[PDB]
Amino acid sequence: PQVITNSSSSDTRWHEQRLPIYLRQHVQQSAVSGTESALPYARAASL
Amino acid sequence: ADASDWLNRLAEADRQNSFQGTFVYERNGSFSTHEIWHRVESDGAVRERLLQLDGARQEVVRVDGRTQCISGGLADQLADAQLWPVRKFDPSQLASWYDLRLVGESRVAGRPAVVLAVTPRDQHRYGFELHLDRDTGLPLKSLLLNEKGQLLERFQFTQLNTGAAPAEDQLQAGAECQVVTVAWRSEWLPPGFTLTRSFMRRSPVTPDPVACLTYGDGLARFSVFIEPLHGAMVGDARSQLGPTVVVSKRLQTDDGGQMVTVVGEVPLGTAERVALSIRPEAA
Ligand SMILES: [Ca+2]
Repeated sequence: PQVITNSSSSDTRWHEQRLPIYLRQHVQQSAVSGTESALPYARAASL
Repeated sequence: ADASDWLNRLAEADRQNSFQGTFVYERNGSFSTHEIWHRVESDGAVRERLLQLDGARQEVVRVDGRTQCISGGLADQLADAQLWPVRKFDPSQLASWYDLRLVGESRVAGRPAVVLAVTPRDQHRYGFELHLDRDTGLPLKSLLLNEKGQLLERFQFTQLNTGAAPAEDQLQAGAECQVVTVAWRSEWLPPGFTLTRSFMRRSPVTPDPVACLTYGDGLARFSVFIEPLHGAMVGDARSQLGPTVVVSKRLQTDDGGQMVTVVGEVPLGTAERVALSIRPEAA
């Protein structure tokens, strides 16, 4: 979501294109990991 | 431990009860409501359907742990390979990493419950307040708490009809539900975290391979991503979405540097320490 860091040749722009995707991947993956819980699903749905 | 007994009970509740219910999931910036239909078949297999009730019609159907179908919005970042369920919830070893204690009684969704505190034995993970249904052992309410005891997320049933098996019509999905080793390691993990998956993906923006590692302690999970920098001087980054932290740290290497991103439902410090500890495998 809101990517945060500043002023050292490391644009948020570089991070912006990546971080949200990686975040989504972790959450979604947790959702389909086979756990009996509805909670990982809920987290993924919240995105 | 009676607390251990409750956890054991929670662990098998899924296979011993058929039910329907509605629940809320809330975190900073998100409030959503969902429906669940769960039937234990005559052979003991679990068939379950989850449906988002507000906003878009997100949905998943699972049959004995496998995802039968899943809405697009829930799976855009999953390759079919990733469709594996790594594991079954096992509470047996959880006591090593968390202190389990019954702390009271409550009433949730009109049902009596016992309150189980799941307290971290260290600073590397988050605790839970679990309200377990007396009749079935199902989790009526789950609160994820940070170090300061602050609420990171709320999962709570508003209505739960137990015993009763959902009809076949209810288990059926809508059309929105779509029918469906890496050379890196961590030199530090918090106690009880273990590698659950390892795979390669492509960078979202360049042709580069990105290494993916997933770790879990039985309750919490974090994922690690290692992406080549090709000599770019990119600095660190941080984010948070409810209980999920994101930390990115540059790793100096002999191959142009790498960006190491750690994402998970763990404290910021833990993610940061892990990110700093990722190393390439050596010849
Ligand atoms: Ca189970």
